[PDB]
Amino acid sequence: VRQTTKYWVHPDNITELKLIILKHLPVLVFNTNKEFEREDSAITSIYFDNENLDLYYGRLRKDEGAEAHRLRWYGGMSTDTIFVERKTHREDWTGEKSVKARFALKERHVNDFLKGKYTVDQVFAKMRKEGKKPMNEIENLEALASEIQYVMLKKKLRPVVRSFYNRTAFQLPGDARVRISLDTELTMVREDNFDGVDRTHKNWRRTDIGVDWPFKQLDDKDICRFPYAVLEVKLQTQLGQEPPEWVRELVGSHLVEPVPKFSKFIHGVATLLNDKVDSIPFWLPQ
Ligand SMILES: [Mn+2]
Ligand code: NA
Repeated sequence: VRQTTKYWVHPDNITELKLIILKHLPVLVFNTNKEFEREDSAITSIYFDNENLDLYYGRLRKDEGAEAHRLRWYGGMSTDTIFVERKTHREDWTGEKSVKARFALKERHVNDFLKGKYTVDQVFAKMRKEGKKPMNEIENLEALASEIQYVMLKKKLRPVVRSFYNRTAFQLPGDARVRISLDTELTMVREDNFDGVDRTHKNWRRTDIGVDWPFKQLDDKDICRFPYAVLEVKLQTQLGQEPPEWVRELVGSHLVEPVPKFSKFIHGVATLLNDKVDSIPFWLPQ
């Protein structure tokens, strides 16, 4: 039985919270000399929606099967691998869950793929020729890309909001019973053209910013700098036990404020496009 919960952490409690967590878990690193640079912690996602904000309202209401679509990259602007991600809301007898699916795309193919000029077959031609990944897994990836490309074209999606943050991952590899992520420098940026300003110049992302937080070059109206860190806890507790004593104590501690349905996508749209949306998540006024 796996649970996921989200919390806001005041800047005054970030360090104290870090010290607690690191008592129990390692931090993941991705360079072999175990050294890291500022940009290594960067995660950037470009969320797509259409002008009616269909996907936003779907996610807000938690419609069954409501999709969010985002193009994400890790690290700095030299990163060439772009993950095309689809997150799907599920509900049934057992309760709720989130289903994530993605496939990887070279940056230079992104625009062409989103316009349906670069086909899914063309997208995976090199992967098939290689013969490294099993055929069925490839077929299932292709099916995902076709579904995503279809919705992007059918629903006329375009870039709407960017989320940026630095993420620390606390995790003892080979033990997913407990996984914790702390997100700082959380920022949402406008990518839409709803006020007539062609922010991306028809690219899939703005190019007038990189990962250079705090992004002082942005107009005030194009950016929301989030005051708190966001803590996410991913539990896999072996039935029928309870979560570890240190985890349960933490979440209930004054250090963190639970915000059940929090979503960077929803927060960004509602804050940045506040005059446009007709419904607002419940962590915001009305
Ligand atoms: Mn999350
Ligand atoms: Na490229």
